[PDB]
This record gives sequence, structure tokens and C-alpha cells, in this order.
Amino acid sequence: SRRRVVITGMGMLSPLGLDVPSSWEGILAGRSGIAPIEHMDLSAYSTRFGGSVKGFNVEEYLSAKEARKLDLFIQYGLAASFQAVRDSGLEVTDANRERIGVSMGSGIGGLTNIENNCRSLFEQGPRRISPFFVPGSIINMVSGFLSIHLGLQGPNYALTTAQTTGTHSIGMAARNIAYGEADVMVAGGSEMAACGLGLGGFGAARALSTRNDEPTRASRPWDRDRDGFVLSDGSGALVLEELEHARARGARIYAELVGFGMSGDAFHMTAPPEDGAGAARCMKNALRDAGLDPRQVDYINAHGTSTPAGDIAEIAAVKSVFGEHAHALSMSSTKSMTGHLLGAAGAVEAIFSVLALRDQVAPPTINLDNPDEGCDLDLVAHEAKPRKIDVALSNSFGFGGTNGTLVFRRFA
Amino acid sequence: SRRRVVITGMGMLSPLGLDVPSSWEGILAGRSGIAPIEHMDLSAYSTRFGGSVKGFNVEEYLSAKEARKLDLFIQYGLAASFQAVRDSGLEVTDANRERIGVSMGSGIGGLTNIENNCRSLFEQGPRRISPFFVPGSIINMVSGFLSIHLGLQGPNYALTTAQTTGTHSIGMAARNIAYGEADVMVAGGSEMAACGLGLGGFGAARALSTRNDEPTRASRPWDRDRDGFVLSDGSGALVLEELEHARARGARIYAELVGFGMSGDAFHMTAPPEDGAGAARCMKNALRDAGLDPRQVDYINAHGTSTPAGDIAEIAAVKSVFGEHAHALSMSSTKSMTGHLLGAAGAVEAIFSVLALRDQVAPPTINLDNPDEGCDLDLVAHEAKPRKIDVALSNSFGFGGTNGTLVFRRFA
Ligand SMILES: COc1cccc2[nH]ccc12
Repeated sequence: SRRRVVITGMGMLSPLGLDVPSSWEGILAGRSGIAPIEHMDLSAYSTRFGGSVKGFNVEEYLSAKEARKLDLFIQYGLAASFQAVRDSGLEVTDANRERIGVSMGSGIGGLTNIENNCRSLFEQGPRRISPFFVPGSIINMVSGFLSIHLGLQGPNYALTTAQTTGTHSIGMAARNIAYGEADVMVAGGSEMAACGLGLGGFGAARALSTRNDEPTRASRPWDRDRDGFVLSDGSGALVLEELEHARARGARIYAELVGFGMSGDAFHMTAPPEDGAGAARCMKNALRDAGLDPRQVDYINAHGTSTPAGDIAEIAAVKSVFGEHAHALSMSSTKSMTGHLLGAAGAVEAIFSVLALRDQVAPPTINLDNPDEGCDLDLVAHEAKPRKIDVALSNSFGFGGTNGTLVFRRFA
Repeated sequence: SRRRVVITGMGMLSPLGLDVPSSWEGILAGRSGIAPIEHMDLSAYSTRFGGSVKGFNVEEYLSAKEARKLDLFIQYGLAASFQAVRDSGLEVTDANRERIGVSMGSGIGGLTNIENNCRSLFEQGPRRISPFFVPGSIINMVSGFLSIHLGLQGPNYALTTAQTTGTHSIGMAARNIAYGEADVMVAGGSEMAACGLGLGGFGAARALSTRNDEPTRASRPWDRDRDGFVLSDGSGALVLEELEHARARGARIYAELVGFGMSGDAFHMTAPPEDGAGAARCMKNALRDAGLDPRQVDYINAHGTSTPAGDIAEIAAVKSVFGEHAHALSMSSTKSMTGHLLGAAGAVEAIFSVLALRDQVAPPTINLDNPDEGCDLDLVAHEAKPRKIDVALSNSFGFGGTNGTLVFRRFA
């Protein structure tokens, strides 16, 4: 019979910091993590900036010998996972190791490593491909390497649902616990797509902002002068735990995960429908799953990518789901500051949604200077808004018309 | 309680055939699909052979223009999915489309596309990268494109658990239906890693058989002369359906999906533990999920990759789980004929497990000329074995120590 699921630990690498508290301080202060990319020569690229993780030290987590074998997206996923497990206070024992699993996903996975090995292959021959190429690059190896390091023998898997990955990963890990396949899951996502193929490939789709001369203002969700998403790196991980398991060990509980929705648009490979029909269907599923009145929703962490079609589709979906209550809730895009962490977006944004509940504050949508036609909700323009938040919703929408919604509420 | 899940449609591309009946005819005849890889200079490579899909015509499924946008692994996944939906007879309507979802996965995803776009990037720079590079290469686009083409609005996602992908996709899709989130799911996996990067990547780890002189004899699970797995391409898709839904429309039911097990080894990144402790937990989890005693199992489709460590771990696991029944069941590796389809292995082997139930026959382990030390189970050496099969297991054990088991039962 369906059990309740709470959040007992969180971990993060973002363009705003090397952990949760440092990231959250940047969020509440309206700070941009977006800057010209230093790690490669992008003079031939139409976009030369993004949200980099600054000063990441993998040797806070892993031996340099093991780190060298792993794509950055695996290193970021392990860092957030280790932080979340530590933050939980959970002790892994022979008694509980079979009941603790992991679902850390990625949208694109080890593109940097795949590019570097493709260069070796093409310039020098197959004998120069790394022996660690496959286990060092494939998406499931966050879950794999975390289980090996911590001794987690529960369900072990990874989702890849493009920009919806971190939201789906957390929702499905919550379903694992809810229906008794696990008592604890580490769940979230990680992404490092800032290589030639990543910036070049999104560039070739003309999906990215090209505001190279003012990167901190590039990400401007619902602003009339927005011109596409800002590519960002990092990771979010949460420890999800069955309520009575958490209560039994005296865990600190940040919030309860009460609702999860999925829906497919069945509309277009990359474009969202302008009326937000799939996102509305996904939110309604999530609110019904949480047994809520839609009027209980106080805060929405929007997908809010800063694309022309995506941002307006979300306003349409929120108006359609919430009717007059759409004018009472606060909705913000933290991508205004972090940029778009792709498969990690829904993981970091789930964490920001939990902290909005802990601290009773709506994070701002920075850069919202001139809201576009129809973008007339409370979008928390410019500055953080202290307010009552009992229920918070986090939305993600990705390529393939794939939608995810998570519903969190305060736990007393 | 929980709804029952049945299989009403199946679809496949494999090295044996461009559909299920052709593939299955090859399986029961002990035919190898392994041959030197064509239209590709493998001179500098230690492995020059594998399981290719032969004579695949994508214009049976897609326009030339839509096919040009999509990696081969996506093409293969869509072909299996379209076959499976056709085979099921299901009519998608406005009344059921929100209850029909997709979970089609891949282990490695778009290596061929990444490789071809690397060529362009290194030679000519980023402005030659295809606009469809990202959506045409990411793993969730089989689910994406299938949902868009057929108007499916149910749960839309993609698993990526390396060589466990197909088994986990089908199992979690079955959970979706059992727990009322969907009435129908298309589930399985696809793979096309026969590029420089895949042959090169696995070859650099010396994981592949190098028996270039006799490719049809390379894949020889539990044989003392085995020297690693054989890389293979293709796809499997199953239509999963709630039982009352299938009966109401007069669906042809192949078999019932009664159990799903997951575990993590938490042991090593690429190698299983010698005693198969993880594979044992996973099978026991699957049988407990099915409410079945190990004694009720009649047929196991092994993971059976032809690796020294992998094959012996599976013998140890089966002896551990099944005790005095270990010899009574039949266990075969269809990878002896198909090679190792990686993320699609669990999908095509779920189909062969269902057809073993339909036709009351254990497929052979071909090339099992000299069983290794302790390989003394009924491994169905050389030739198919007609026998009673009421309960059939399909196991996958992949990188990161990720395990999956599906339990299928005869339906009457
Ligand atoms: C039991 O585990 C699950 C995995 C995936 C999806 C699910 N929905 C309801 C339960 C469930």
C-alpha cells in the first residue's frame, strides 16, 4: 500500500556554487552564474558563454586516479550524491543496504569524453581510445559508481529524458519507495554538455541565446528580448526516504514529496505546443496524485528556459490549470540565474523548490525587465519575495514532448 | 493490490532477422547472425566482426527526410515499436491516448551520429554540425518520436542502464501499468554501437572476442575457450497491457509478466562478483515479486555474454537461488547466436522468453562444445529442447553492477 516519501538530504554543483547553501545564497541574492566559457576556444561558435561549475575540486570526493577515468558529468553527479548522502545522516549497514538504491540521470551524458576519444580515433587510430571510454562516459555510471563506493544494493538505474531527466529521476525514485521496492533512494541528475559538439549542436538548432557581449543578461525568461536558453553544467541529488523509516531514525525532514506527474505532448520533437496542453496535463496529473486543491499551490519553479515558445507555453499551461488562482501563486525561473542544466535542471530546481518551502521565499526571475504579451502573472521579477509557501511545484519539459511535475509541501 | 500485465504485441530487429518470426526461426535453428562488419575499415581494430542488422529498410517506417534526422539506434527502436503496436492490434483513440505511454531505452545511444558529426566538427568546424544533431542523437527520442507519430500522451521516458536497459525498461513499464499510471506501455530498447567508438571502446577494454577467423564461433557462453562478448545491433519492443483492458478488446495475449527484480551488485564497474551475489538477489527479488517459489521456474534466458567472469557468476547465482532445482530448469544464452545487443539485449531476450512459453521450447546455447569448470547445468548445448515451460526468467547484468530480472508465465 502506497507509502509517504520525504526529503532528508540534498547536494548540488551549480554555476552559483559548489554546494547547496552557496548556490541558494546566490539564488536569493539574484546573482548570475553565467560567464564567457574559459575551458575552450569558442571563437568559431555563435554562443561563447554558459553556466560553468567554478573551482570544482574532484579530490574533495574521489582519488585523482579514479577521477581521471570519469567524464565530468559523472564527477558532478558523484559530488552531488556524496553531499546528499552526508546531508541525510543515513548510515548504510548490512541491515539496510539492499533497501537503498540510486537513480541519477543525464540528458546527454559523457559528450566531452566521447568527443575527446573521437578526436583520438580520427587523428591517431582506435588503439588510442581509452580503456575507460565506455564505463567513463555512459549515463548509468553515476548510479553505478555511487553504489560501488557506498555499497547501495537497492534498485540501480538511470533515466535519460533530455531536459526532464532530473524531475523524472526524482519522481520515479519516489514511486520506487512509495510502492515498497526501496526505503531510500538517491535521485537527481548531472550534466556537462559544454564541449564543441554540445555548444555546436545546440548552436546549429539556433536554440541558444547569442548575447555573447552580456552573458549575465542572456537568460531572461518571459522577457520580450529573450533569444533562447543558456547552456549550464552541474548536478542535483536528493535523498528520498519512506516517512516511517525517516521518523524511526530521527532524520531531519526538509519537505514531503506528495505528487508526481508525467505526460507526453505528442506534438513536436523539440517545440512545445503554444497552449501548453502537455504541461497542463502533467501538472493536473501531479496535483491529483498529491490529492490537492490547485488553490493550495503557493510557488511554481517554472521550467522557464528563456526560449520564445517554451516560456509562453508555460504561462498558458499555468493559467489553464489554476484559473483565477494563477494570479495568487508566485512562479519564478531560477534559470534566470543558473541557466539551463538540461538533465540536471529538474534536480537543482527540485532542491530550490524544497528550500523555497524551508525559508518561505520565492526566488526571483532576474532580467525580467519587460514581460512579454500575456506574461502577466506574479513572476517574482528581479528580487526574492518572502511569502507563505505550503505547496511548491517544479516543472520540466524536454525534447520528445516529455513533461514532468513534482509537488512538495511542508512537513510538520 | 496491483493490476495484472500481459504482452499483446512484439517487434524486433536483430542479427537473425528484420522481425520477430524471422529472428525466432533462426534462434530455434541454432543459426548465427555474426559476420565480419561491412562498409567500414576495421584494419586497425582487434575485432572485425559482430551482429549487424541486414537489409533494414527505414522507408517502411519513415519518410527519407524524417529518417535523415535520426541515428540508426532511433530508427531501429522505432521499427521495433511500430511492429509491436501493429502486432497488438491496439487502436489509439481520444478516449485512451492519455493511458498509452512509451519507455524505449538504449545503453550507449547515438555513437554513429556523434562520430559523423565529430568528422564535420574537426575537419570543417561547428557550422557543419547538423541542426538535428541533438534531438536526432539523444536516447529519449525513440519514446519521443513514437509518442508524436501515434499520438501517445501517457508516461513518456527512457531508461539507460547499459546492458540491463531493455530488461529495466520493460519491468518499469510493467510497474506503470500494475500501479494504474497507464493501461498500455510500449517498452524495450535499441542499440547501434558498431562504429569505431563502440568496436574501439570495448576493444580498448579487451572485453570483445577477437576470434576474427571464425566469427560464428566467437560467442560461446560457458565454453572454456570463450574470450569475451560479440557486439550486436538491433531492437526489441513489447506492447505491455493491463489484463482487463486486453480482454475487453479481444487482444491476443502471448504471456503474462508476473515478476520484476532489480538489484545492484555494488561490486565493480564492469565485472560481476564471482559468486553472482547480485544476480542471485535480483532473481529472488523477481520471484518474490511474482509470489513464486524458485522450484516453479522452468526456463531462464541467461545474460550469458561469453565473458569469462560473467558466465561463471550466472552459474553460481542460479545454483544459489535454485538449490536442488538448479539442474531441472533449462538455461540458455541466445547471445550464442545474436551476440550482445547491449541495451536492446534484454528487449529481444524478453521476446525470446515469451516465445519459449508460446512454443514450449528452450532455445539452444550454440558453440557450447566444452562446458567450463562447474558449468554442469542444463545449458541446452547446441540444439533447441522442446520441454514444459510454465515460468520463464530473462536476466540482464550490466556495467555498474546493475541487475534486472523479468518473470513471464503462460497465460490461458
Ligand atoms: C514500484 O516501482 C515503480 C517503478 C516505476 C514506476 C512506478 N509507478 C508505480 C510504481 C512504480
